[PDB]
Amino acid sequence: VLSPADKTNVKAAWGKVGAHAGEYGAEALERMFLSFPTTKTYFPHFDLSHGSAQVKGHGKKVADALTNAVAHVDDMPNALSALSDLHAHKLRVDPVNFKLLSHCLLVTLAAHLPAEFTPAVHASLDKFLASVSTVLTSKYR
Amino acid sequence: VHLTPEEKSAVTALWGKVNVDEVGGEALGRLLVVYPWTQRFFESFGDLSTPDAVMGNPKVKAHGKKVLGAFSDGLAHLDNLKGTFATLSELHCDKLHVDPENFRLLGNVLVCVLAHHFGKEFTPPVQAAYQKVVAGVANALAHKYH
Amino acid sequence: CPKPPEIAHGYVEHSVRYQCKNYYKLRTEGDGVYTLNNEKQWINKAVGDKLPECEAVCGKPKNPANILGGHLDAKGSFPWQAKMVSHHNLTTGATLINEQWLLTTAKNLFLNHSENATAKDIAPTLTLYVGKKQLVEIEKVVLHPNYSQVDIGLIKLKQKVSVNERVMPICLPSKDYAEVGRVGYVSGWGRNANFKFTDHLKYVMLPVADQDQCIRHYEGSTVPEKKTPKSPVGVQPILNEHTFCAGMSKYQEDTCYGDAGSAFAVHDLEEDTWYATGILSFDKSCAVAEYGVYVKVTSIQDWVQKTIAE
Amino acid sequence: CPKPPEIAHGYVEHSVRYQCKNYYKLRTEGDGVYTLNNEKQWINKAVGDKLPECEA
Amino acid sequence: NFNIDHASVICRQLECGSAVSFSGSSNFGEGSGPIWFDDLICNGNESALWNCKHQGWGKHNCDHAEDAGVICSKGADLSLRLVDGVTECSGRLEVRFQGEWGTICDDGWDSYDAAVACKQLGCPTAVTAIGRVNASKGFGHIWLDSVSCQGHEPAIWQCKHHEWGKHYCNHNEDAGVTCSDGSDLELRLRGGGSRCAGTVEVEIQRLLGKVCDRGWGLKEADVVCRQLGCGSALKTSYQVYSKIQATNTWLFLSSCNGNETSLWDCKNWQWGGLTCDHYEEAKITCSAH
Amino acid sequence: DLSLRLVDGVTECSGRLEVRFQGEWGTICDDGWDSYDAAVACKQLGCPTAVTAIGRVNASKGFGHIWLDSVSCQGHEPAIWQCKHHEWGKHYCNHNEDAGVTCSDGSDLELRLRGGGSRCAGTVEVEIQRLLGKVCDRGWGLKEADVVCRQLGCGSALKTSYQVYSKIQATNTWLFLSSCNGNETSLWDCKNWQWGGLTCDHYEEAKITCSAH
Ligand code: HEM
Ligand code: HEM
Ligand SMILES: *[C@@H]1O[C@H](CO)[C@@H](O)[C@H](O)[C@H]1NC(C)=O
Ligand SMILES: *[C@@H]1O[C@H](CO)[C@@H](O)[C@H](O)[C@H]1NC(C)=O
Ligand SMILES: *[C@@H]1O[C@H](CO)[C@@H](O)[C@H](O)[C@H]1NC(C)=O
Ligand SMILES: *[C@@H]1O[C@H](CO)[C@@H](O)[C@H](O)[C@H]1NC(C)=O
Ligand SMILES: [Ca+2]
Ligand SMILES: [Ca+2]
Ligand SMILES: [Ca+2]
Ligand SMILES: [Ca+2]
Repeated sequence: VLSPADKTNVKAAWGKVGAHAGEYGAEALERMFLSFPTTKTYFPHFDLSHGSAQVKGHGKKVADALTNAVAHVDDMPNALSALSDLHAHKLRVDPVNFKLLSHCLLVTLAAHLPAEFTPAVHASLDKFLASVSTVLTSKYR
Repeated sequence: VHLTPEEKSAVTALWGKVNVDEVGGEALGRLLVVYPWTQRFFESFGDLSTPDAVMGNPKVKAHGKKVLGAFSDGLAHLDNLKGTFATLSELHCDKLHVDPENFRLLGNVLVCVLAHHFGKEFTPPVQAAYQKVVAGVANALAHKYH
Repeated sequence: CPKPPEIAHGYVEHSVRYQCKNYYKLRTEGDGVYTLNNEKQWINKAVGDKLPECEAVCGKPKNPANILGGHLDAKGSFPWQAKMVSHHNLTTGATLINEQWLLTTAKNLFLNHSENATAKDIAPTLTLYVGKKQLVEIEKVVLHPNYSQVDIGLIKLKQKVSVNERVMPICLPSKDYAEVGRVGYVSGWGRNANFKFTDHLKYVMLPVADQDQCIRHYEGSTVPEKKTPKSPVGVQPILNEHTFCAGMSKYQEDTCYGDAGSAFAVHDLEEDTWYATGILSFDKSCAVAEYGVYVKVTSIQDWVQKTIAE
Repeated sequence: CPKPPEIAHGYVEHSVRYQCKNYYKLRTEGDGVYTLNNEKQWINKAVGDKLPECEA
Repeated sequence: NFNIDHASVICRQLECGSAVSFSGSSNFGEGSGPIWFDDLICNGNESALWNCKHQGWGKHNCDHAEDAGVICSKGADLSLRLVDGVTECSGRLEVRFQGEWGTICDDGWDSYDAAVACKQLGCPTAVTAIGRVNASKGFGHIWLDSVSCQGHEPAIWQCKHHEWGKHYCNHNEDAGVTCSDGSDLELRLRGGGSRCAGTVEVEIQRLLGKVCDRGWGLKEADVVCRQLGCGSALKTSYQVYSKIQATNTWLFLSSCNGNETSLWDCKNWQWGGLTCDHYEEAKITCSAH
Repeated sequence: DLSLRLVDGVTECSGRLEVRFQGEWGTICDDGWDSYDAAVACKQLGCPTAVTAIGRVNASKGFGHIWLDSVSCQGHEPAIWQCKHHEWGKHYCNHNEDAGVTCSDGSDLELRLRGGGSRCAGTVEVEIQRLLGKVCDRGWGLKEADVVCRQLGCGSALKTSYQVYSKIQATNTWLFLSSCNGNETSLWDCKNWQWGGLTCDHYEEAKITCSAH
């Protein structure tokens, strides 16, 4: 339920992230792996060692998808149509894991960029990530 | 038992740097604006409609001191957590009826608040120990429920 | 029977009263006074040979009331909710209509099955948990004749369930309570704000909403030619004249996954009885969309009665 | 006396009424409908503890 | 609408004592006669139910089988006692509820609660501990749990008890009390070169034990070192000159400010009733060694 | 009409599956394939089911709609179309991965070691239906490696590395398997072993030196 004032903060806050989005996504992926060990079961062949290239590579594509979603904030389900099918129909990722990644991503943004995370921005960026998780998991069964 | 000695040292170390006066008000103010269904329980604290009023309300800040101190008291001994929070858990279960999830949500917000206040020092292994601490406290305050 | 005390110059003929146990309601035409006769079988004048029946009470919980958030159900104010667990531990709710029958949605019974799976495949695996934790074994799973237009399915239990203080059926209304502004209570067994299935029953009041802005929010327009799929969650709800939409609460609370089959119960203050006005069908809105789709009970009241009779 | 027929989920409050002996008339003002109680002694509301008796 | 505080006002009118709880349907006895109050709710501030608010005056909505009844604590056969201790003022507490003897859960037990129990039993309350001594875990229903008392009360029944028969706590832990006059308590250091260095050995009512190392530190060590009259504390270890014996009872310390005159004045020190296998015996080496 | 046929295989008893339904041909996605399902498939083909493998033999991906996806069979079934399948004509797999069916009479399968000084030690090589092949070393461990040594009668297995002597010819079709208990005698006794259909750039040919070298 992103209000027009809520989307303005999301676009502005994501803009201040800049080119460091790919590294932020990679750090969040690594942060969630060690903090929630059960999450590693969904990555069978990926190397889970700290600083791995695949983790860095995966973080870049995850942040790429989110940055695409911000530019298409009005129409999210179409911009995330391919990812929704892969995450729900192929890998059958449980929806509980998405709230873990969203929390870890917010922590990474808050720690690395503390000055811009006013409480107004925190709520707006939280609602944006909740919208992404629901879209991806809306066809889980 | 629950935590390795190296993990325990870092958790106790960071808790020294904290500003108890302001951290408690910060986390409570964030939960009341991010998840706006907890404003029902805090109607005794006055106006809470707008985020600045939530942050600037003296009552939530004072209640933040109580929440933070109880967290520090819980950190005194982990195995006692069942007995440490038994007195408080009854209040949150029979009088206010606070759902156990809100304990898990407040703890998660606390991790974000601590990360915001500290920065790079919130090393991913450090937050992993903190989440294990938070999960136990949320379970301990909910184990009274039956 | 106990021997009556002896009296001087009198022969005794017996006439006993019949009363149903509490939490049940007596169903008989006569007073229930049963008179002993020469044939030794007790008879009431109006009831004749048939024994009076003790049926369940509708929608009269011992503790009356005042998911993402909501209020914890601590007093057991919703004794008609029943959890249903599928193969993969994908729990789901289900309401209790009659003493032996439950009500849910069709898509709840298609989990891990094909869209045309027969009733015989679904039956062995559905695990109902009505009451506190009382497991119940089912016998039949009836779907709607049009499962593509009304997501409703009836479940028959092997034997009747005792009506305790934590188990009570809620029967169907005689009129329609789906008028905009009618605030109703929804109990849920589904995901919470962390998307993990709730271990405690929660509930929240949701108001009914105008069914034009609900369709325009989902299907783009009320004109069939200009309808386009623009559901903000990526899944199109099943919308037709047998549905009504309920928005969020005051504190921005709604229903996420796993809450299908729950009852949109409204409190009829004049009669002090809880009536089921709608059954949650599209629960995937969570906090992204602004309207949840509920199947109207009145539209399926005729069909439900026919199935129960058989 | 034979037990009254049982009803599902229902309780039966036993009660017996005294019919006056032939050639006699009930002296007591009560009709004589005794009802079984938890204390095993049947009681009519009008006659109370005193048992009904029929006179010529 | 019958309430626990509502039942408290009721039993106060009989002037017998406090009530265990509010009860409904009058399970003990069948009602008789007309009734004047229906769905009665009371705040508890009022001295009597007559000053308490009544939903209806001169009428009752509940039938005689549904009308409530009152069970009172003084009427119940409740009597506190101590079982299996070093003396009659030490051991595991017992509460006789409904004719069945049960223990008290450890959770919520405080020094204030121990002070009330010692006053109730009858032997001096000069020094009170919150642990059971030399006793084994009992069998039965744990009638009391999370007993939170202010301390200045005549009996623990009047004290705010959570619920009669909750039994949530495990039966391994049971609340105990140590009522001492203050003369039997003694502390000594053994197994070292001098009296000021060694392993902390306690002797309460002629029972010898040790001190657990759960919260033992330098700050808590100054209290012991000062108490023995051997200056302050330097090191937590010592050099072994002889072998101390083996003891089974352990003293557990919560926290100390560091300025206390004696170890007995530290708040909430538990004597016995618990085992710390992972932790070792607490040692100390005073500066006057 | 239903008709499942093997194509692009070495023989008629092994090849990539091709299923016609409604009158249109297609291939099955490899996801959900099990050795028991392939055993049921061989019953439809009529080929002997003494040894059955889930691999696809040197066959291309082709071009066609994936009619059946996530087919789950346990073996005691008349045909695989009786087993439950995820949707009909709806798929989300990659087009390259096709379900493979290999039916073996039991005599064609042979195991040999080449490139070493003795017959007991060398690069593991598998010959199935006169098709030359190697073994990818994903699951490869010492305890499954004893089966290869035991099958050849060359005692136990000591180490995976072996001393090169002569070069070995390169092959395209590759075999790999999850794991082996070690209680068995033949490699074919290991269950759910795939024979072709994928390549290993991360992983290389498995080698062994047995004790009887
Ligand atoms: C906002 C949340 C998420 C976003 C934006 C996201 C995005 C992506 C992207 C861009 C890919 C790459 C797909 C490709 O390269 O073809 C991917 C793959 C994947 N996703 Fe996520 N993801 C999210 C959450 C999750 C979570 C929480 C999990 C597991 C707990 C998960 C499981 C996976 C896995 C295992 C892959 C690997 C697929 C492969 O290697 O082929 N996703 N995701
Ligand atoms: C998660 C760990 C929590 C801790 C350690 C904690 C601690 C405390 C403490 C010590 C008090 C006592 C204050 C007093 O007696 O004056 C209190 C009061 C209260 N807490 Fe919590 N709290 C927690 C979570 C929550 C949450 C998430 C809520 C959400 C609404 C909540 C709602 C309340 C309320 C309404 C009161 C007021 C009680 C009253 O007015 O009588 N608590 N809290
Ligand atoms: C408590 O000590 C006494 C002697 O003081 C002893 O008789 C008794 O057995 C002890 N209780 C136990 C070991 O449970
Ligand atoms: C000891 O210090 C504490 C604070 O640590 C203080 O409350 C207490 O009054 C002090 N006692 C004395 C006797 O100075
Ligand atoms: C697979 O091998 C067989 C047998 O040699 C051959 O007939 C067929 O053409 C081969 N297919 C490809 C694609 O090489
Ligand atoms: C497989 O190994 C197990 C022990 O892991 C053994 O009990 C069993 O007999 C073996 N099966 C065979 C040799 O067929
Ligand atoms: Ca305890
Ligand atoms: Ca207490
Ligand atoms: Ca595959
Ligand atoms: Ca299968």
